[PDB]
Amino acid sequence: SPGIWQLDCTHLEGKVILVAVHVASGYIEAEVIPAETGQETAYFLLKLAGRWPVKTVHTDNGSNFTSTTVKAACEWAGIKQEFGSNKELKKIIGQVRDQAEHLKTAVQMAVFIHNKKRKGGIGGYSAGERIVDIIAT
Amino acid sequence: SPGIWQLDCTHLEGKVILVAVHVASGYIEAEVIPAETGQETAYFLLKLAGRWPVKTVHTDNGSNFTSTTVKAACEWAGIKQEFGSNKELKKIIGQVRDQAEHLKTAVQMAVFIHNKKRKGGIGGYSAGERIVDIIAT
Ligand SMILES: Cc1ccc2oc(C#Cc3cccc(C(=O)O)c3)c(CC(=O)O)c2c1
Ligand SMILES: Cc1ccc2oc(C#Cc3cccc(C(=O)O)c3)c(CC(=O)O)c2c1
Repeated sequence: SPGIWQLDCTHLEGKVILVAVHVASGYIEAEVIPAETGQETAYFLLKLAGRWPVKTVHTDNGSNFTSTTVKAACEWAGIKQEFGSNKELKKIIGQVRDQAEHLKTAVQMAVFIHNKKRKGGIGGYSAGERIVDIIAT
Repeated sequence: SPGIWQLDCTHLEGKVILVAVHVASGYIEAEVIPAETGQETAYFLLKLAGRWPVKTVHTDNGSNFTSTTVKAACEWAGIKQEFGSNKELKKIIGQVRDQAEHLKTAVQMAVFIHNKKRKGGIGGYSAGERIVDIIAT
């Protein structure tokens, strides 16, 4: 559906990367949070939903179900939190890592290349075009 | 054009709000930066360009032309920086300000409502639909 996302956390250089995947497009947004805090996750979701239709977020564990601020964010923005690979991100992060002082910069460079690039280098739509194409329809 | 943005800074409770406007849609993204630093502006632009086609950014003063990191961001992402109202944002910020501890949260609530809402309350497209509609074409 046009509003279905997947939310997962990954780890690099002792910091936390929050990753949202639009499941139908493979479009990603990500942020480095100082710790695995609710506030930061609530803030990330509010930003995401102001930008894209975000109707249902799927997570794989209990963490997001125990944050009072994530719950208030879900309600304010009208996001259903439901219970129940894309770390080629980390390969791209290694390719750029030394073009950037900060990890957060290298993550955003990785997200930029993930979203802009064509599948297998050539022809048809990038993840960033697919999400616009899906939402346009 | 589909890739034309406007970048301006505004101020509230002694902090800096970075605002990008997609000129053809009125779609906005914004962030509270600790100070009016280049790094923060470079980071904001890199994030923006990974999400939308960003071809030309117009600013009204010299500040962005004297940051080495904004310059490296422009080059990395392929953004032309060119020299040469939407603070109904601040009215919406006042309406939500007390639904949020942090200013950054109230800004994102304001951006969410700016982008989601219909012009004069009823009918035809929001700023968020317009930018997708323009980029789809
Ligand atoms: C209803 C709703 C929706 C979204 C939200 O995001 C936040 C937050 C946050 C945040 C992010 C990074 C750093 C820090 C810091 O203090 O260092 C805070 C809130 C909490 C509030 O503002 O009431 C919130 C609430
Ligand atoms: C080529 C290019 C493109 C985009 C970029 O963004 C940054 C940055 C930053 C930033 C934001 C918030 C907080 C802080 C902090 O240290 O407290 C830093 C850079 C600098 C680097 O990473 O080399 C950069 C470079």
